[PDB]
This record gives sequence, structure tokens and C-alpha cells, in this order.
Amino acid sequence: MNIFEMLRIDEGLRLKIYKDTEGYYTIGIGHLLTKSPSLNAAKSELDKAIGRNTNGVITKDEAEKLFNQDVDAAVRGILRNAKLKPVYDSLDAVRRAAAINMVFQMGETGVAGFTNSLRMLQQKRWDEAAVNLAKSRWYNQTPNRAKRVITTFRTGTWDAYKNL
Ligand SMILES: [Cl-]
Repeated sequence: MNIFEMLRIDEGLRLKIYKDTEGYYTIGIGHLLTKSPSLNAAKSELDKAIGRNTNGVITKDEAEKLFNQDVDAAVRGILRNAKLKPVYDSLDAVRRAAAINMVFQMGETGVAGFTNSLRMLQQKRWDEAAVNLAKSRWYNQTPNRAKRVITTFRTGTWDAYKNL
């Protein structure tokens, strides 16, 4: 298991434009295209991302290319964020994957507002951190995914993904 396999499980793989859990146009392995309700706007974002006129369909190779870029972007975002970087640096590699997963899903700003959870994570108060993380819109809207990510933070193991 690693961050790529982890996010592949959590996000799935779809080669045609679809709507994510929030109703936003998305493609590949959870590549958000736009929050706009316009399909044409989403197709435009897709073409710009891929570098060709796609009309809403991409290949597996293309989906994986965007995925790699997105994972890179999430890590880079954590490292450039004053609130997130110290907490991330404080973590072991397994829990770092859980951190990247969160940022991948909700963005740097969204995660950076988990102030109390972040403190508990840096303190290595794993059970307390886990309890706090679940007190969120995030957990309520995507409980099964959040539960996996939280278990990863709580245990520092891949137990929540090992079977799937
Ligand atoms: Cl389409």
C-alpha cells in the first residue's frame, strides 16, 4: 500500500466526465474539473488539462498522468502551507499518506481549518485526534472514506485498506 493505491481505492477510476460526491464535474481518479454546473465549462477544463480536444473522454494513461500531478500538487500544497507543513513533517510516512489523502479531497484551505485535529496529530494523541476528525462535515458527508483515513491516522497502519 502507498498514497497512489490508497487514493485509487478512495477515488475510483472513471474515464468519462462524472459528478463527484458534491455534484461537481470530475474525471479520472478524482480529478476535479470545475465547480461550475456547466458541462461545457468542465469539458473546457478537461481539454486544457490534457492538452487536446477530448470531448469528455480520456484514456487510462491520461487519467494516471493527471492523478500523478494531483498527488504532487497536494504534497506541494501541504509543504507551502504554514499550518500544515509542521504537522506533516511531524508524522511518519503512513500518516503522511492520510494527510495527503485529506488535502487531495478537500484542498489545502479546508484541511488547514482542522486546527484542533492538527494540534492533536502533532501531539501524537491518536485516539483524541481520531475523535476530533470525525466531528466534521467531511465525516458526515463521506463517512466510509473518512473512517478509512481516520483509522490510518489513529493506527499508523494500512489496516483500513489492506483488504480492499
Ligand atoms: Cl461528457
